[PDB]
Amino acid sequence: STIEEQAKTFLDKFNHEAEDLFYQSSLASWNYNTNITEENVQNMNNAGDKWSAFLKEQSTLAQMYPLQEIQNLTVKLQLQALQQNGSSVLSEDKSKRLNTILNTMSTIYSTGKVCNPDNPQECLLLEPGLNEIMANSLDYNERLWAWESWRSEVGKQLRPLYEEYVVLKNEMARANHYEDYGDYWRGDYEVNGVDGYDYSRGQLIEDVEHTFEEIKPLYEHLHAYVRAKLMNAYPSYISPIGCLPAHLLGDMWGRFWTNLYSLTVPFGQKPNIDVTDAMVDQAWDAQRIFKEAEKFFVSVGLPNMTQGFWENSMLTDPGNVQKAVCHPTAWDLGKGDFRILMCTKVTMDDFLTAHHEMGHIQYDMAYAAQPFLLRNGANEGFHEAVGEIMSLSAATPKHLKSIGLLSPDFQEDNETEINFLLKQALTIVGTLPFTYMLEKWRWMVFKGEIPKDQWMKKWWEMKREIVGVVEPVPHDETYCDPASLFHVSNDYSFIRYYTRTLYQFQFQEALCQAAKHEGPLHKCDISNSTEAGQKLFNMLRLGKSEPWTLALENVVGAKNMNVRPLLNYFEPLFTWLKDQNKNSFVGWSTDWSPYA
Amino acid sequence: FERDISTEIYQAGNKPCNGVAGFNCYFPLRSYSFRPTYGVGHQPYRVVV
Ligand SMILES: *[C@@H]1O[C@H](CO)[C@@H](O[C@@H]2O[C@H](CO)[C@@H](O)[C@H](O)[C@H]2NC(C)=O)[C@H](O)[C@H]1NC(C)=O
Ligand SMILES: *[C@@H]1O[C@H](CO)[C@@H](O)[C@H](O)[C@H]1NC(C)=O
Ligand SMILES: *[C@@H]1O[C@H](CO)[C@@H](O)[C@H](O)[C@H]1NC(C)=O
Ligand SMILES: *[C@@H]1O[C@H](CO)[C@@H](O)[C@H](O)[C@H]1NC(C)=O
Ligand SMILES: *[C@@H]1O[C@H](CO)[C@@H](O)[C@H](O)[C@H]1NC(C)=O
Ligand SMILES: *[C@@H]1O[C@H](CO)[C@@H](O)[C@H](O)[C@H]1NC(C)=O
Ligand SMILES: [Zn+2]
Repeated sequence: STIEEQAKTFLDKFNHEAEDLFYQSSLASWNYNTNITEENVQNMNNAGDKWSAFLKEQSTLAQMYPLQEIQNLTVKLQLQALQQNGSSVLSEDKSKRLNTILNTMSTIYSTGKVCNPDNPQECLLLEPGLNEIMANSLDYNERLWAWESWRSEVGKQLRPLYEEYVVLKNEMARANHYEDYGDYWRGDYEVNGVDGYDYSRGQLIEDVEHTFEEIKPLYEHLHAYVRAKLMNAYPSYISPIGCLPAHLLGDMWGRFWTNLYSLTVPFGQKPNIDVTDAMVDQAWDAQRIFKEAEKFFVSVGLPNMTQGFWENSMLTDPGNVQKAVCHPTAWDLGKGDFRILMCTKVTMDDFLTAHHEMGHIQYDMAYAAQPFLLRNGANEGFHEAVGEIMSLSAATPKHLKSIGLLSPDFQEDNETEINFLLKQALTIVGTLPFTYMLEKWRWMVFKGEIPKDQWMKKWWEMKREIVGVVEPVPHDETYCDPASLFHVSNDYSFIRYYTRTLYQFQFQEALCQAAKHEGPLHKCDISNSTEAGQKLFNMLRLGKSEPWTLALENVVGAKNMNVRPLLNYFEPLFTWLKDQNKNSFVGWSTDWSPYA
Repeated sequence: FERDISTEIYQAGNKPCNGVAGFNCYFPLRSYSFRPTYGVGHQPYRVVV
């Protein structure tokens, strides 16, 4: 009886019990999500507690297996994900204080309340007031006041908690044999034991730095264009070569540039392609939208889908008394059960969103035969890097005309392509430097290269260099600006979005080459391309049994991050951005600030 | 053409099981635990040969 045989015998029963237990936990959570009631809270809490206890007991039982004596590169992978000692190495007091820290951070972030001046009665939360003001309101005074209030009343409430969280995460990383908590996050991509395909955590920093440097020339052109367009709206607020103010970035943190499309449009006389009025005219409903999506999906060779999806999952807002969350969720309960939740309304936004979720569950069902511990993507970017790309390809005018939502009389003119590319760049291109510098700052804070007294003192140079953003009011170390984000308070890695953005465009080159599509990359449709469907399914079906490098080789034939598809997508756009920026300074200066 | 009804626990290790559930000694019988929401390929099937 070898050690590998014992590990396999344990893992068979572990997977068999864990599948059913996670199915029970998932159904308990789904019942609460689709029906918010007092009994469902208790049911979900009990299911979660039972699942956590079972996982902890199984991990303690499996701690006796040393990882050195398992061959086959498959059983050891499950043991690595099962052991996961994490914070349990430390004492129980340090675990409960971590739980308290996370709970208080989440509570403080959720209870963010801002009260208008001269009236301590009409206070507002993040939504729907502050969010609407940050997304649509253009007044300098109100935006500055809201930004200052949100970064003041929340930063100090978490700054000592942030310090203690950083210190204890560093202690946990040291106890788990890690250089820092940044490496703890980066450990997802690490690949070992495979000849010619090994990966290291440290190499990821260099890999992302190189691709950021190669992306850079595409970013400052867009930034200069945005600044030039904003110069016509705020003539006495932006320096000609200075950085843009923090609260004039289109929202509260400046992560997305898409909120300024109504102002930074080069051609305001050409409306975009919106066929929501069309589907209103033909009395399109949720069922018709889902049938059209299924017709699109069957065209690439994907198999049929079980009737239980239609019977069990709800796809229409109930309204009335029954209150349920409307967040788009794809539940993979396991054991052949797949559900999707939407509050479908008559809008093309829901039509585009359903393309994420239906392909998302298509990916989920691909790895059904895999062990329960390996029913995930090879990395955190493979999960729906394809699910997003089908949604992007569904917006092509060709398929819109084919399905009858757009009349054939829509003659294609190059005016629309430039506007569409600029709108896409306001969401994808702009966010890349901001995400990169935020991830780098968090990595440096976790590693400790940034001193305690200069977390913000070092914070504002990257804003002046990587993203070209300058604060409107100077702040000392008392404030904690980064703490006002969703991910930092919930302890989530922020590089996932950047990696997914990098991965989505890489697949498009292979998908369009297989489909033999000709023309611009953003007008590429994967319809009637069943060969590309088989090619993508061959990668979707591997699940977690194979390293992410092998899956990346199976689509494009590489072992490192590729940015050439990113330039290929915006290749016509970059040349035009070379034209209107010839009379304006491309870039920004780090010496001037709006507050002087 | 054989039927097994014995419920003796399988021994996956060198030490004797001693009739107690634990390391390398698991109960050989497991329950289907069927639910109406199972998939097409996981639903119960009545097989006669
Ligand atoms: C994919 O192929 C299908 C059928 O092979 C196309 O559906 C037909 O499209 C033509 C014009 O493109 C229409 O006149 C027909 O009414 C459609 N339905 C049929 C023939 O049943 C579909 O347009 C193709 N999609 C793309 C993007 O080329
Ligand atoms: C939601 O829960 C309530 C009480 O728990 C129940 O009366 C109601 O029937 C449930 N909704 C549905 C659609 O069954
Ligand atoms: C790994 O284990 C599986 C059993 O799940 C077995 O079929 C396979 O042959 C093993 N790999 C090798 C290289 O023997
Ligand atoms: C934590 O788990 C790892 C995983 O095997 C183990 O090597 C280590 O000894 C454990 N540490 C403690 C304190 O239990
Ligand atoms: C099932 O898939 C086939 C393709 O093999 C397709 O022709 C058929 O319409 C699908 N069935 C449904 C109900 O969509
Ligand atoms: C579209 O193409 C024509 C001819 O190639 C050109 O004159 C026109 O300027 C182009 N449109 C834009 C917005 O550049
Ligand atoms: Zn998703």
